[PDB]
Parts: sequence; structure tokens; C-alpha cells
Amino acid sequence: LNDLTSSKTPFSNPLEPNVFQDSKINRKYGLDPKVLAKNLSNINTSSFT
Amino acid sequence: LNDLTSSKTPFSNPLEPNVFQDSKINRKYGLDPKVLAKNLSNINTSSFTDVIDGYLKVQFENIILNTICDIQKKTSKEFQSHYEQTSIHDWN
Amino acid sequence: KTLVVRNDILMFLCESISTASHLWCKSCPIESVDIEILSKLSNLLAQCSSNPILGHSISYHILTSILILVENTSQHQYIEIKVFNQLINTLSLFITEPHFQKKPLPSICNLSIYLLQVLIDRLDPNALIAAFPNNLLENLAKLLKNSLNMVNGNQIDNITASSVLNLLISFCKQPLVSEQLLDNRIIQLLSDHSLKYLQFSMDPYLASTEISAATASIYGGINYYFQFNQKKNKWHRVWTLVIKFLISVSKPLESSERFIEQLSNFILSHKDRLFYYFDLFNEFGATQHSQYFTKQWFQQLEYITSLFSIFTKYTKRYYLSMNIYREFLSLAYRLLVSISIQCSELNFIENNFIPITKNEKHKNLVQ
Amino acid sequence: FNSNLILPSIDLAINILVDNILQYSFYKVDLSQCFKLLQSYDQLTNYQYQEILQTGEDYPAFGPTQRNHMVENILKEKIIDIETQISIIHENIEILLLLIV
Repeated sequence: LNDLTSSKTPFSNPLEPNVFQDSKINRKYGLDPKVLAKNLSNINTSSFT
Repeated sequence: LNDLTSSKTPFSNPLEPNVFQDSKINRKYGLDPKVLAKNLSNINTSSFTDVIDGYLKVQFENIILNTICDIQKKTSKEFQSHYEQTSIHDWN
Repeated sequence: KTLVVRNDILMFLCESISTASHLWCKSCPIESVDIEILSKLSNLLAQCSSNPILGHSISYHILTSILILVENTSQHQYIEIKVFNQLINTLSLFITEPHFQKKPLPSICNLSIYLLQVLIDRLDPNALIAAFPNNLLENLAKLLKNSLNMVNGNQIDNITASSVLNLLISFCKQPLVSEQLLDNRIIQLLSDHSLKYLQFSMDPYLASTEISAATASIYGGINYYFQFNQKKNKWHRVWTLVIKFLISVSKPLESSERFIEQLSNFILSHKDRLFYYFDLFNEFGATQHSQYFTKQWFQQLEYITSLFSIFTKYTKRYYLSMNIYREFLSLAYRLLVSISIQCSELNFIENNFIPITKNEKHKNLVQ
Repeated sequence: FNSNLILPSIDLAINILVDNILQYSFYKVDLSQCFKLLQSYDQLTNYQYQEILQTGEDYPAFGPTQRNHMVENILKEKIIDIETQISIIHENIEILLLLIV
């Protein structure tokens, strides 16, 4: 589903990434890319016995 | 000031970025690398553009350059009427 | 024979003769040019061309004074054949014999080419044949191969190649000179892939990143200290002039199998460069940013489709057995489909087409 | 160092490497303080002049030109002491990487 959705998103060139779109989308749906990043950086291989 | 303030911040080992503190600071002051650098990518070098004797020289150069520019207008009408005339006669 | 001091004094005078000649033509509408002034300047130029102790700047001001008098003749003043044949020999010298070393000022050879073109574009057609220097086409062809190989630097030879191709386009007004263009092999020369200007003549512009890369990779020494405005390609103009040359040469030569041969050989060598201007209409079908399609590019298609409209007039069966006739049929159908779309979308023609440069804007303002 | 993650085990070389990397980072901030002090000695606070000279209740007596000369030479010595320990601790880091590998 990562492959099958990433192939459906018309992502911009990563040198031309549209500022206003994710700035709308992340504040709309709640996808804070610092909170989601912190909540992932504190999960590692050493988190599971 | 970048060199100076970097020589005042105790930055952790770059293998140990304190994401607990960074996620405090980037919500307190509102700083956002995923918005800030995302404006910065869209501001590159191609985002910016440029816009007695020397007077007698520049007038003389203008006299030659306009004369040659107007000859390059003359032959630029002559070819075109002769082209479109032949282009009609062909199908006739 | 005895004083260099006469040179710079004669230069300060030719500077003044040039200044006064301009201020006369820009002030009096010339019903008749003074043939004694034109004679005096023609002799002084011929004297300056006989004597390499006289500085090239003197000859450049005399040539400028003569050009400023000549195109300001009324279109019903024919110049006297004795003064015209004196000029044609001296103007040929500044085209055949550039290297007396110091390099010459290339502005003199180009100014002589413009004065020669203006004299052709003022004559009895039947008189040029009775004043033509035999060696002139052979050394214009050398000057063309040398300038299409950039032997004096990317901005100097671009002007030389441009000026020679406009002079050649004015010679194509004459059948017997166009017959000589085939046996001076000037089409077989324009088919030649060794000509360095070809590398620099795909696109109508140049990028920001090309300009550092294509200078740092050339100038490894000789330490001399010294809205987006895209630098429209100067060698694309030379490609436009090469395609216009063939569209002039074809007209007197509707019976010449040597023209059909050298045209087929030019179409064979430049094939995929001639096709790129058509298959770009596939690439803009998805994801290419909306580039401002210029009148110069639509005129390159006006000219190249006319070259194919000419070639399809003459092709014996042996050419129709080549895949090139299936490929031309494919290109003609691709371009007719994409134009059938764009001619339905009249709105595409009214949003995307801007007259860009100060000179494109000025031609609309004049007309 | 033995294999494990009697002789000591290779945990010892890794912990000594981390503590030397940390000390190498500290002395480079501290050198970056001593060179800043040497670039502003005539503009240090009276408290910074006490922090460097530490001359008891005699500290009032010394004149400014005297204090500035004494601090300028104490800062020369302490820069040479620190640039020396920075060498020894870089070379510890290279020796420890070589020992672990």
C-alpha cells in the first residue's frame, strides 16, 4: 500500500516542493511532522524484547 | 554571528540529536525545518535577475548597430514576401 | 614613407569624416548622394587597403562613412559601375586576405560583408554577373567553415557566420550564382558534422548552469582581470539562417539533381535535429513546465516543414523506399494531430504566446 | 581486550573512546573561550578579572595595565596547556579506534 499510494501521489520535484500544500494538509488532518518524528525517534530495535 | 553563536551552542553529538528538546523548541518558537528549508529550496540563484571619449564611442557603436539592425529588418521583409509568393505559385 | 605620426592624425580625421557623414544623412533626406564624396572615399579606402602601415581603425571609419552614404541613396539611384567595381575589389580584399602576427579586427570583414550585401540589394541582377570576383564564393566558404568552427571566439564568429549567411541569402536572388553555390559545395559544407557551432545550436536559449561549465572547461589560464532574462541562443539564429538559405537556393534550382542530392544529404546528416522540433510536441503532453513558445520557434517549424514540402516535390522512387519517407509521414501526422488540438484550443494560443524581447515588441509596435 | 559485548572486555575501549570524544569536544569549546578572552582582555568584567587572576583581597591593589598584562600572559599559558591536551586526546581517539578495529 506504500508502493501503491506513492505511485498515485503526483509528488513535486524535491527541489520545487510546494510550501502551501503541506502547510494546509498537515494543519487540516493533524500530520505534525515534528510530533510524528519524535514519536518515531523514541521507538528502536532495543524497544522490543 | 553564525560562526559566533555556533561557538556558544553546546550541540550534542550529531548521532545523538535530542529530539525531545528539538520538538519542544520547534513548537515553542514555531521554527520548522520542513517549512523553512521548503521555502529555501524554492529560492535559488535563478530566482534573481539583472535588469568625452566613451560617449563618442557609444554613439559611433549605436550608429553602426542601428544601421546593421535596419538592414537586418530590410532583408527580413524581402525574404518573407518572396517565400509566400513562391509558396502560392507551387499549388497553382 | 617616413612618419607614423600621419596615421593617428588621419585616424582623428576619419573619426571626424564618419561623425560628419552620419550627421548629414540623419539631417537631409538624400534625393541624390554626392558621387564625388563617394569617389574620394572609395579611392582613400583602396589606398588604405594597399598600405598595411595605415591602422585598421582608419579603414573601419571610411567603410562606415561609405555604408552610411550607400543605404541612404534613394531606391532609384544606381551607383556608377566604375565606383561599384572599385568597391567590390576592395571589399573582396577585406574578405579574401584577413591575415597580414596580429589578428585583424573582425568588425572590418563583417562591415565589408554588410556593405557588399547592401550593394547586391541595390543592383541590376544582370550587372552583378559582370562584376563578380571568381574567388569570392570559395573564400566566403572558407570564412564560413572557420566561423562555424569558432576559430576567433564564440561571439565574434557568431556575427561572421550570421553575416555570411545573410550575404549568401541575397546571392540566392540570382540563378547563375545559385548554380555556383552547388559547385562551391556550400550545401555539402552545411551537412558537415565537424562544425563546432552544431553543438551550441539545439535550443533557442542557454541555461544559467551552461555558462560557467562551458567557460571553465575552456579557459584553463591567461589571467586577465576585469523576472528571468533568458539569454536567447545566438547560434540558433545561425541554424534559422541555414534553413532559410536552403529555402532560397531551391527556387532557381527546381531542375537540379545536384540540389536534390545535396539537399537529401543535408536531410540525411541533420535528420534527428530536424525531427526534435516535431517530437517536442509529445513531451509537453504530461509534465514539462509551461515554456513561452516563441514566434522564432513556430517560424523554425514554418521553415523546416517548407524544406520537407520542397523535398517531397522531387523524390525519385529510391528515396520513397527509405524509412525516412515513413518517418516524414509519422512526423506530418504527429504535428497535424497536435496542431488540430491547439487549433481547437484557441485559448492556448491567447494565454501562452507572449512577444518577449525589446526587438520583438518593437516590430509589433512599428507594424 | 577480550571479545565480549581474565582480561577486560572491549566495552572498556568503547567507553574510553566516548569519554575522550566528549573531552575533545569540551576542550575545543574551552579553547574557543580562552581565544575569545584573549581577543577582548581590555573589555572583560571586574568579575572575569577576579575569575582569572584570583589574587585574594590583594585583587583591589593591582592597576589596570598590570591586570591586563598578567591576564594576557595567563591566557597565553592556558591556551598552550589546552592545545597540548587537545593533541594528546585526539591521538587517544585514533589509538582507541585502531585498538577496537
